[PDB]
Amino acid sequence: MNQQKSLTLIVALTTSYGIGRSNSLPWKLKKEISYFKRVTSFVPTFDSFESMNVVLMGRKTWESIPLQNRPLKGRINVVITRNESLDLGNGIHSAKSLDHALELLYRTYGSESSVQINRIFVIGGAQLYKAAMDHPKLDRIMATIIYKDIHCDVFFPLKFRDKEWSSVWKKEKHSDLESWVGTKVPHGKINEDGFDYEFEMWTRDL
Ligand SMILES: NC(=O)C1=CN([C@@H]2O[C@H](COP(=O)(O)OP(=O)(O)OC[C@H]3O[C@@H](n4cnc5c(N)ncnc54)[C@H](OP(=O)(O)O)[C@@H]3O)[C@@H](O)[C@H]2O)C=CC1
Ligand SMILES: CC(C)c1ccc(N(C)c2cnc3nc(N)nc(N)c3c2)cc1
Repeated sequence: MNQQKSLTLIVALTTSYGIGRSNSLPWKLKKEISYFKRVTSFVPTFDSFESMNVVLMGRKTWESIPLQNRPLKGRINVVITRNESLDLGNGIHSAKSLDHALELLYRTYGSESSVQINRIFVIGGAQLYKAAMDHPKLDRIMATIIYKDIHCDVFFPLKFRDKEWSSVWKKEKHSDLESWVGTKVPHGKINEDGFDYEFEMWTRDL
């Protein structure tokens, strides 16, 4: 009663795998954040009485969220840290690993609990994304590719869009992205702040 859901990773990255700078995001793309919130919050209409998605994030990512914005609303948040702890929040869940977070979640939101888990997302940062990529239950990446080599200081840890990984990681058709996300999703390049980005979905067989 532990390995019955697959994990999905969601990330916005440049073409050089850049994800962050100065402990935040090195762009401010309101439509991209709005895509993030929709994908991570979407629960099919039949289920959205009692079901919620989960966002799993590293301690530095938790600290990068503006104070007045965390925990991230309408999702079950869990912060991963090896220091139990001082953290903070709000009744905020924490765990010392991805698997400890899963155990915590299945124990807390058990078959009887009023709130039920729908999908579980890993939402960053690089260190946690590294652990997610090694996890046997991770099978899907929702990537926003940012077509600009923006200066970054933190990078996505595995070059999953590169030739060396292309027998393992496959890019899905846009209709399949829409069907998974449950809504119409812009197709191809969007321009905001004078650079182009686009939404992709990649999968790995379990
Ligand atoms: N999509 C995007 O573009 C995203 C970008 N970001 C960016 O990423 C940067 C944050 O990345 P990063 O510095 O790698 O930080 P993380 O958010 O991965 O925080 C790392 C910390 O979280 C804990 N942690 C992470 N992985 C594990 C693990 N497997 N087991 C136990 N503890 C773990 C540790 O906490 P402790 O030290 O407490 O033990 C570690 O010090 C920021 O710039 C942020 O803006 C973040 C999310 C999305
Ligand atoms: C605007 C506030 C609520 C906010 C601040 C930071 C973030 N982060 C960490 C963030 C922001 N955008 C993101 N975009 C994608 N595609 N994927 C991610 N994992 C991602 C993560 C999200 C929301």
